[PDB]
Amino acid sequence: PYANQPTVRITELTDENVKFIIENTDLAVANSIRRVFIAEVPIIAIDWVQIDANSSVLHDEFIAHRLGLIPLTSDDIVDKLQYSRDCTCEEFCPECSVEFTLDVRCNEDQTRHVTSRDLISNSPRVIPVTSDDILIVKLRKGQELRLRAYAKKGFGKEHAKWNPTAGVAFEYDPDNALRHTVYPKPEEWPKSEYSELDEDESQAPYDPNGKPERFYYNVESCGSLRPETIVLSALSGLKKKLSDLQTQLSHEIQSDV
Amino acid sequence: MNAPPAFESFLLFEGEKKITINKDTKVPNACLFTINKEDHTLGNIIKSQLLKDPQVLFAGYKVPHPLEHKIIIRVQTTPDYSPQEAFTNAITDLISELSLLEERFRVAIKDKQEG
Amino acid sequence: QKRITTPYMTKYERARVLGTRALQIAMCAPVMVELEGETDPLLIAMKELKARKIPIIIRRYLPDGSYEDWGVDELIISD
Amino acid sequence: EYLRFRELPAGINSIVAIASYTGYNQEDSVIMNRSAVDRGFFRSVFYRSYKEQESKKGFDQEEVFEKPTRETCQGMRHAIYDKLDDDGLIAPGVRVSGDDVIIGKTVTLPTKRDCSTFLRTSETGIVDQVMVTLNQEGYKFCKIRVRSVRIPQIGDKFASRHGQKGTCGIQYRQEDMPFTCEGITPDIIINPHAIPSRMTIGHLIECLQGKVSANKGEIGDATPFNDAVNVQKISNLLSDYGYHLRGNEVLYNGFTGRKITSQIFIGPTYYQRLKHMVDDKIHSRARGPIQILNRQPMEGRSRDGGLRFGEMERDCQIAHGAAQFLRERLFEASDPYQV
Amino acid sequence: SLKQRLKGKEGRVRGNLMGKRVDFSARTVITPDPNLSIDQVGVPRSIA
Amino acid sequence: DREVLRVIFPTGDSKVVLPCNLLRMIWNAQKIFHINPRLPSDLHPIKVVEGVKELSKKLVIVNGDDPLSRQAQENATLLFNIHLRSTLCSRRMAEEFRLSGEAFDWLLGEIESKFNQAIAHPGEMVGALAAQSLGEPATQMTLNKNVTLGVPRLKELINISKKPKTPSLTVFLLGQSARDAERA
Amino acid sequence: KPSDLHLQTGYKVERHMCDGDIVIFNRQPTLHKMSMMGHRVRILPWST
Amino acid sequence: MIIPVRCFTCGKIVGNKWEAYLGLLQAEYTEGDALDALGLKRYCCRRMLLAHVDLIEKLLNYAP
Amino acid sequence: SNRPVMGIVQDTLTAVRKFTKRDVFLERGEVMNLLMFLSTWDGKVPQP
Amino acid sequence: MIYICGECHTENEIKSRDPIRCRECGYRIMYKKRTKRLVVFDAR
Amino acid sequence: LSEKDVDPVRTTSNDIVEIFTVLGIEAVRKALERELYHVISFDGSYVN
Ligand SMILES: [Zn+2]
Ligand SMILES: [Zn+2]
Ligand SMILES: [Zn+2]
Repeated sequence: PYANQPTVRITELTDENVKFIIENTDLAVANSIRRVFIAEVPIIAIDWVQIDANSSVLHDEFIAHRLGLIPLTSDDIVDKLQYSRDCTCEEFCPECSVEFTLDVRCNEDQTRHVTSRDLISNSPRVIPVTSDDILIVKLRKGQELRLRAYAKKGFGKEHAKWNPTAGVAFEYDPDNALRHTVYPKPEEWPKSEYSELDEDESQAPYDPNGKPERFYYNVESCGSLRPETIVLSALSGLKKKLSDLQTQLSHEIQSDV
Repeated sequence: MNAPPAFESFLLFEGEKKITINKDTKVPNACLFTINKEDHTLGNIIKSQLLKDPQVLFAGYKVPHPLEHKIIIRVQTTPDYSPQEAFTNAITDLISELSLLEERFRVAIKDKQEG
Repeated sequence: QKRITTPYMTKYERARVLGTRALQIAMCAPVMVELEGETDPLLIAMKELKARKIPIIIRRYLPDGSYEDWGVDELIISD
Repeated sequence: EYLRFRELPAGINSIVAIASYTGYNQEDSVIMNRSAVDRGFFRSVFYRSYKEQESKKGFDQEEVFEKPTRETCQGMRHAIYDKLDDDGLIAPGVRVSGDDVIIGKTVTLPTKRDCSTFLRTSETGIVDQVMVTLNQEGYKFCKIRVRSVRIPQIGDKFASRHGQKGTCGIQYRQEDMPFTCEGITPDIIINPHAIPSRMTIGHLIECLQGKVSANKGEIGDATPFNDAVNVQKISNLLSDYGYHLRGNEVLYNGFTGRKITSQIFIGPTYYQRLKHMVDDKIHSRARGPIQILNRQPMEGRSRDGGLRFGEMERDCQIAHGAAQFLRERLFEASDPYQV
Repeated sequence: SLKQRLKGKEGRVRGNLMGKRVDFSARTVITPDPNLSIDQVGVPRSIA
Repeated sequence: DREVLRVIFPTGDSKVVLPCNLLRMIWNAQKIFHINPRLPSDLHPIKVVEGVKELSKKLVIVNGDDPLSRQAQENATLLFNIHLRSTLCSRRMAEEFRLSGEAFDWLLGEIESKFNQAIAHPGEMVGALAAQSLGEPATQMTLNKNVTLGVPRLKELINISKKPKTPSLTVFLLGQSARDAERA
Repeated sequence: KPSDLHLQTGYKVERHMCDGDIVIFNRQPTLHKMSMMGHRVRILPWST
Repeated sequence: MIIPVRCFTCGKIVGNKWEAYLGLLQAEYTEGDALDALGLKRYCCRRMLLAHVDLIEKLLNYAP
Repeated sequence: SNRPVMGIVQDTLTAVRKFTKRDVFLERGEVMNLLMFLSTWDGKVPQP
Repeated sequence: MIYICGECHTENEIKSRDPIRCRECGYRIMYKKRTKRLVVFDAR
Repeated sequence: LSEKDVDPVRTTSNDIVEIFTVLGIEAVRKALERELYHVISFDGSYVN
């Protein structure tokens, strides 16, 4: 029984970012947490595009690539949805995917902007985050885009479109008391926003017994999940990976004996 | 032409063991844990949690090849302690810390949202 | 008897003796050495070479046109 | 401004870190951000057009566009002829892989031979356009454009604008890449050892100026003989935006989250994807076709040819003393014959 | 002529006897791999 | 041996290329057998003299007991034997190396073992080896009193030419002219 | 048909190159002995 | 051709900011001010819009 | 030239120079990580 | 076998024997229409 | 060489052909070695 006893302080919480501090953790746990924010927090994104008509100046898989990157609301439906690989249905079904439609024709002289607002989902829980709107393609008069897409569950470790973060700022030891980074000329380096030093001194005095214990986070959200949901989803997902691992380890230990 | 599927880094193909334990013949009370479809995420926390155990003599992990998706964790314990027992305790300590972290983050959100 | 060539096996003789013996083993020739879980013909030939059991005679041609026949067991292996 | 480079750019501005990260960027190699590539970073389209003409010339010999039946037509290959439409032409929007027939051409036999066009073996794209018309000679003329999307891979060439070319040695995901305190990861990591001998100082200045340009919001001026621009001036501008004046930043190891002891020079640099992609160069031969005159392996990747085992390789194997391997390459693996 | 066929780098002797094209050969770009041994070569599955 | 060396190397350059590294072999023996340089040695000086004599007979490059073979064998290993004698001498074995009897016996075995491994293997294509060994450096040579050098000079030597590009003649003065600029 | 797939001693199976296969690996120009060296094949998942 | 949906570096959405960015420049904003107004603080995201070339406008001139 | 033809190169050579400096000190965790990449390691951690 | 005219964009049915030429404007450059078979794109 | 006060033992010519016709085949063998050694070792390069 040598578990840490982390404490959490949330400094800033908006609709886009959550700023918080974790204290009394190992650097490995703090790094694995940010590393799960990016790669192992599931969301719903378009991963299956079928284009019926595309007269735009962008080729078919150019459009599909853009549709995959469009963030979709995933706050609570993502937990309910199953992985299409795990689901027992056919290619797709409502329990493992969300169907999308896009049918735009340009007939006016003015350029028609095909945006995420033109994506229509079969489930109100999963919609483009913008509903300015993300531009998919611009249509000239006489050009049309007619496609149907399926959005499925996934996480950033597979493709960056399932990464829910727009930048995870991670920091520790802002005053470099541990000297994990050695400045050739410390006076030349800007103070961290979390620096507690005075203007006169550039580095905190070296701490021989110090260890990384306090970690600063700024988890910005793409929009698919609330920033606080990304953190909670990461903490439960990381716990799930460990609990799943221990179940396998228990079998291996039992199997050997 | 030779691009592996993206899912191959976290999905086990049929007939693949998630974790295998191999005794280390070089020194006593040392075992090698080969975990499949894992990366520095679990390798680092398990290694760092093991180093917190006073009965663990050696704890270390490695990704033998970035293009492969294996982590090898080498654990050496004292004669009265088993590497497998250290590994299980390390995960429980990690799970307890994560579960406690989840509870304290939820409270922080409620306090921040309330005012 | 009356051999002037080196008593050591040359690197080129080792390469061909092992390669030639491996093919013989690969063609179901009897294995002179006892093998345990060895199925590669080239690794088996290495065991025979170490055991000095390869049934091959190296005939070293001298510049004058004569030759000396050496048994693989007679020659000193580099290892 | 006068080259119209703004109107038709040939590159992307990349967050480039000059660091020795994992050894996968050594010797002019490059580490790319897998997540950035997943977002369209340096994604490119390869368009290849195939032109075929049906011409009738001779007393009873003619060429037509049609689907060649394995029984009706004499010549035939192990490729797939199912994609062809009734008029002998593949349709746009159809996925085509190696050993696929895009143009069904049959020449009447003096029943009829097969001259059908086979898609390039390596190529795996989608038929983009199928144009049919009359060429200058008045014969029916078809051009077929096959579209293949090229996602940057390991082995694709990338260069800065300073002679620092390099293939991609590995691609790391965003979490694996080193990050700044702001969560910025480099799109590309180049080895520091590429700079000293080459003395591409303009690369370092562009990175420093690029950082100021992106923060300031102004396109930087790198006109050569301009006293108004100095490294010190650029460095002073960078300080005003909360960055180290020399373009260094404290980076954290992505695998462990620990600060890297040395601060890494990182900033925006314009890189360009070069035409040379590994998938266009990878070539393997294992008992292919042989040429008529010499009965030796064909020549060229597009012909499934063999690699040349020239005099220098022959001389090298003599020094090795590998007489049998030399015999394999020059006799057994090229043109074994009996007389 | 016959003489032209035999002489030169691309002639019959130097171009087809002293050196020649061979089967069971592969060519592609090379990239670093610090995780391989000095005596190892990483090979694509398509070539293998 | 000292006088023979003076003839072989009139310039006095003692740096040579020889099969076995005796100084490192002695260093290995000192570490392997934990030789203590401070304590007196138990290696009899005569065992050093006799041991080296026996070793020299084992290092054979030209086998045969006839006078022609014996002379070639003496000539083939002349330099190594001089180096061996001046390194494994009794004075030095007792003064600085301080090897013991066990260490010295091991040392003699290593020199024999490593010397035999150095002998050229029959079938070695040394001509091809020499061509590549003298050709690979040419790929890093530059092209052009002044004297021709690099690749253009290498051509003149192998393309032996009636008229060199930069013929020259190094004249050494014999009598007082050498040491007198006026007389030179 | 498995009847033709049945193997017996003396048959040869032209199997795919696998890990540990010995290959000669060459860079041109081949100037010296180290320009061609033997390597053990390791299969890795990319095209280089 | 068209504004990328996400920033290549961090994955922030930038494909809904090109028209707003153009409008701000029309309003006499400096490029730096316009990027700040759009919330693009990291210079990786500012790079996306500051260096974008909208060729799709030229392509729409060609009749389909 | 009776000498090695290959040695240590760009990153490893630059880093090994830094690594073997007198003032390079490694913590217990750092050392155990490095020994994971030592194939010939006997498994015994040396006395610091 | 529908063909879109390269100039006036008119779908035209041309057999394997009749000449390739627009029915309306007589343009000589035709384009095959997109196949009815639907290809699946992964949005990656 | 015949000139008075000129050393006839060390006086040498870099012209290989001159050495051969004046001193013999063995002298040019040694002279050829020295001249070839000069070009190789001019830049500090060493060949066995
Ligand atoms: Zn389902
Ligand atoms: Zn960004
Ligand atoms: Zn028309």
